[PDB]
Amino acid sequence: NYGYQPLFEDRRPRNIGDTLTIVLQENVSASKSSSANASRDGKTSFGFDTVPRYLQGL
Amino acid sequence: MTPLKGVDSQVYALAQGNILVGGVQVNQLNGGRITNGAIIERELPTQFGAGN
Ligand SMILES: CCCCCCCCCCCCCCCC(=O)O[C@H](CCCCCCCCCCC)CC(=O)N[C@H]1[C@@H](OP(=O)(O)O)O[C@H](CO[C@@H]2O[C@H](CO)[C@@H](OP(=O)(O)O)[C@H](OC(=O)C[C@@H](CCCCCCCCCCC)OC(=O)CCCCCCCCCCCCC)[C@H]2NC(=O)C[C@@H](CCCCCCCCCCC)OC(=O)CCCCCCCCCCC)[C@@H](O)[C@@H]1OC(=O)C[C@H](O)CCCCCCCCCCC
Repeated sequence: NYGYQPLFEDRRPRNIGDTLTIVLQENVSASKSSSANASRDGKTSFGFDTVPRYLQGL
Repeated sequence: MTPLKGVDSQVYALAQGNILVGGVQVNQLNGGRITNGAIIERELPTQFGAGN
């Protein structure tokens, strides 16, 4: 090979045949949450158990 | 016997010999010169003599 080569550079790959080292160190994490609620409660009462003579009509 | 190479990483000379260094302005004692200390090994092709 007659190609020029720098002395002080970091010897990065530059041509087709050059080799490079890859450190994967891949780490991905995704999360998703959702919630919903709805509560309705009702309860009504009414009773005499004793009615006046004048109110017995109703 | 240090090999002297060009920018192409090719050995173009071989250097070996004795260093000569100078013996308030003190001389540089970490740098010396060797006269005729390197012998060439390769010859660079040239176009000289070709063309007009
Ligand atoms: C937002 C506001 C808007 C305004 C709203 C207006 C009022 C909106 C309306 C509210 C009133 C509900 C109407 C109920 C009667 C009705 O029409 O709808 C019924 C179906 C229900 C639909 C309602 C959906 C509304 C939908 C919701 C709408 C809401 C908006 C059909 C029906 O008719 N079903 C019917 C049938 O059943 P069956 O199907 O099986 O056959 O027959 C059986 C057997 O009949 C009984 O027999 C008895 C003997 O056996 C006999 O006694 P006896 O003496 O003879 O012995 C006895 O006679 C008697 O009461 C004798 C005598 C009693 C006098 C005692 C003193 C009481 C004073 C009491 C004074 C009241 C004080 C407020 O009378 C009356 O003078 C009644 C008083 C009149 C007051 C007038 C108000 C002046 C304003 C005074 C104002 C005061 C100012 C401070 C006989 N009673 C009857 O006939 C029935 C009827 C005879 C009508 C002739 C009298 C003149 C009416 C003249 C005109 C009336 C017109 C309305 O009386 C009533 O209640 C009428 C009540 C009216 C109140 C309105 C208030 C207006 C405010 C005005 C506001 C603007 C009944 O049981 C059954 O009726 C029952 O069960 C009813 C039960 O009792 C009573 C439960 C009440 C609980 C509250 C409701 C709770 C319900 C809630 C859930 C929905």
